[PDB]
Amino acid sequence: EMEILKQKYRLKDLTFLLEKQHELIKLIIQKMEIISET
Amino acid sequence: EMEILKQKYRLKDLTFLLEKQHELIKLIIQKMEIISET
Amino acid sequence: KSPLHFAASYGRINTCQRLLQDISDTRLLNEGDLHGMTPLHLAAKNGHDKVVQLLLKKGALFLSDHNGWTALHHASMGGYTQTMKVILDTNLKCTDRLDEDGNTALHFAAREGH
Repeated sequence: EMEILKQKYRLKDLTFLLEKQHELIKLIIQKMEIISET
Repeated sequence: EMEILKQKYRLKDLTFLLEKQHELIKLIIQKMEIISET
Repeated sequence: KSPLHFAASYGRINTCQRLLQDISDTRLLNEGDLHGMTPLHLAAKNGHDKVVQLLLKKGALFLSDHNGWTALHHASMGGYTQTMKVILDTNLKCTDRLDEDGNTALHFAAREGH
């Protein structure tokens, strides 16, 4: 029981990190030089 | 049993978010200025 | 040559249309990589439906690379059904092909879990 609870808090930080990282990739595509493949 | 089912739905949203994010990184590399390292 | 193998592998369509304005010479379309991979192979491996449709519209001729794979053997390993429809709706010959290890396009679409 203490092992799956430890894995739930590790996965909850994994969802928080990927959601922070998903906002950066949405911001790279938002502010970017697009000339040749326009 | 209710703990692993709760972890399965958290992981199922983790696969959906990473697959959405994998399409953006494939789209950054698709529309990008590449001059110096061509 | 190598600009076309990069621009087709990573879906850059506008770089591909510039490089294929020399369509009187069809050497660079069906050219090979070090693993014998066509630009049609690379565009279907990463799952780019627009690049595989432009290359088929200019005669990519459905070659085979080393290990005997095709564009359909690459599009299946990856589960990209959109480039799979572009290959299948062109001709019905590629869906019955085999590699050197006897696998069809069906065997790669089932092994990876698509």
